[PDB]
Amino acid sequence: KTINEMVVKKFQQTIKDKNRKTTLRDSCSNIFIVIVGSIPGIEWTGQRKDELSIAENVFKTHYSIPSSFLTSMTKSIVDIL
Amino acid sequence: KVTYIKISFDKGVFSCENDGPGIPIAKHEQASLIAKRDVYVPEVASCHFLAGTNINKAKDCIKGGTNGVGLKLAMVHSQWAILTTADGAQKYVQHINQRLDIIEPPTITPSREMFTRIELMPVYQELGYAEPLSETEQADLSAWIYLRACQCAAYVGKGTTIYYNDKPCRTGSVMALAKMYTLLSAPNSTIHTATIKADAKPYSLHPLQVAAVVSPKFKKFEHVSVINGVNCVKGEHVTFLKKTINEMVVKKFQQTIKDKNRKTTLRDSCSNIFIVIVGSIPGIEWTGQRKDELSIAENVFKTHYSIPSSFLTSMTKSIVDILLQSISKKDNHVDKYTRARNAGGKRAQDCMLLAAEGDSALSLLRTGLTLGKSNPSGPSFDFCGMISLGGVIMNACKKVTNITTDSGETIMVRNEQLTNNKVLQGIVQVLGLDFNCHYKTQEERAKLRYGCIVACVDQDLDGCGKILGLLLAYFHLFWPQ
Amino acid sequence: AFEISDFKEHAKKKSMWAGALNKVTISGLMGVFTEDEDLMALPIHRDHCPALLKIFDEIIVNATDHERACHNKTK
DNA sequence: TATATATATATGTGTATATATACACACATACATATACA
DNA sequence: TATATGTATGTGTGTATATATACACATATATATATATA
Repeated sequence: KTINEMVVKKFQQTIKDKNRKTTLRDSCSNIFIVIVGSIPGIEWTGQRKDELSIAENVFKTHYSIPSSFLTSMTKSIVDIL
Repeated sequence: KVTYIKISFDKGVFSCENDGPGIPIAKHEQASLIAKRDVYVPEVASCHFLAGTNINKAKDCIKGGTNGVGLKLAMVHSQWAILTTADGAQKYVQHINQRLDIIEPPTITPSREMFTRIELMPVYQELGYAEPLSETEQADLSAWIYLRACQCAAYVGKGTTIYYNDKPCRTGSVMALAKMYTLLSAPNSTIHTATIKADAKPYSLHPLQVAAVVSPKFKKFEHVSVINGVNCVKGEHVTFLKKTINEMVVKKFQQTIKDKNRKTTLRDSCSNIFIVIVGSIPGIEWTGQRKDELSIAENVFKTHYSIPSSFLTSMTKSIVDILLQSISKKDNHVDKYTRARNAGGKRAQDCMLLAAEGDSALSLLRTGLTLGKSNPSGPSFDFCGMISLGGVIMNACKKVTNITTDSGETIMVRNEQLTNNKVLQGIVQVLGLDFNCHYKTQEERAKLRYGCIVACVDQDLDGCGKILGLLLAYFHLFWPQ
Repeated sequence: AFEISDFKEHAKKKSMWAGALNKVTISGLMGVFTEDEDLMALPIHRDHCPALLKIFDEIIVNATDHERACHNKTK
């Protein structure tokens, strides 16, 4: 969602068409991400631990994605767009 | 048989009652040996983890239950609960309270009724909710349970009524479910239907019912699945349909496109699809107690099941239409239109639309509507617009067909050339007209954006006769009222 | 018939513990293959047993659990 | 906050081109919808 | 499985109706883009 919000902003900026509306699938279908680390207080949907359970706002309140990474990513994605 | 499943949700209390044979009202030997007291079967079924009739499931069994756990999960999250079950000779009432900590001895009477009822109050506060439930929590939970009941009503057999809060649940078919899910994104839409059958037992005993809608305003692929009664959200049955539809969509896209080079994948194929799949699949497994995801070899469907080709063809047709449309939608999204200040508002019916013939005519009309104090009794742009008729209007009387349907009515379907005329698209978008309306009542004649179309045309015989008669012929042929 | 099970027999019969107890199609199944001093993550387009992979996983996560538990400690 | 790019607009007198609609009718190309069947 | 059989498009002629676009040339102004300062 964070990458998508930035991608939509800069896509409407860079495009002089100024009307087209893209969503998360357009934003993200060219991305491969690895995320590694610890998150305190999570829960799972079963013993297998396929899916972690958490309130989305944990990240909205507490975490910030560095803007240099967001900018780099948005640049690559809009080039493809 | 089970002829009904009554579900209710009121003032926090949740209840569910069915009417087949009840749970055996009988002493459980091994459970009593363990408990060192008299334990009956419903107490095992409701209070003993890893216990039930599905510990040894058959490979052909299509019940969702398998673990002997679910009922005790309900009890453990209940402040109080009441299990009532009757087998035609006795009734059995047992109260199970304080998250399975207090298991009262049961009460057994004679009765000739036959049914099973679970009635309970969850621990809403322990689980994050208000006590009692707030207006929003109550409404959300009622809506969710109501949805689950509708899903049951599509999955359950045809002698079984599903009730929620005593009203019967409407949706006895996957088409009903599809319409329910798409009532807003895509009302009045086309529902592709298929019954996917298999040829070998046990699979041939369980056809999958499928309904799909295909819309350009669907942003991503989406499915609803009831499999073995479980509202699961992930499983290779979906992928079976996705891959089959995609292979056909790619074939016909390269056929229909004379570009012949572009390569589309499953996301392009399927992002405009909403599918409902309902039925039983023998021999599946899950990824946990929740049963969010079913587990199966993909080849089960490749070997045994076939999707009817009529459904595949219909689907591919709709999808390839959208594909080509999306390629050329950028050229659809420049007319000459000066919007009046009060077009489409509270005084929208006080307004005129001075449809002129070219651009020099609009120069005249814009000169005329701006005499601010040389014409104090004249009109101005507060209630007057302008638009160009583009030369000579197309006629619709030679470019339309009245086709006769089964019910005894001739519907008037247009041509693709008349549909794509840029001038008439402009005035339909400006005036806000609708083709399937008739505007007989004044409640319909106030849904427009202007009050009158006013043809400011030339007075020579060409402009006064020809294009004014063609404009009258257009409005007569589609909206004589 | 209503049956009472113990953990042992339950875990051998039931998929709720570790996933399916036979080979199924696992979406996204990957493995690491060595191609001349290069590690590549490649798809495994063959059905496998989720519970079988889970018994490796359970031990491995026990070990990484011990590692985190001890990382700010003396030993 | 600064020095520095590279693209961007408007004026008169010139050089070149593009495209939508009506109207009648003989003719050409595209199915497709059945009807015997097979 | 070939056959007709009734559907639907599709340019084309003269005399009409209403529009669209690229380029050259000088100079003053502009609005965002850019270093490196830090």
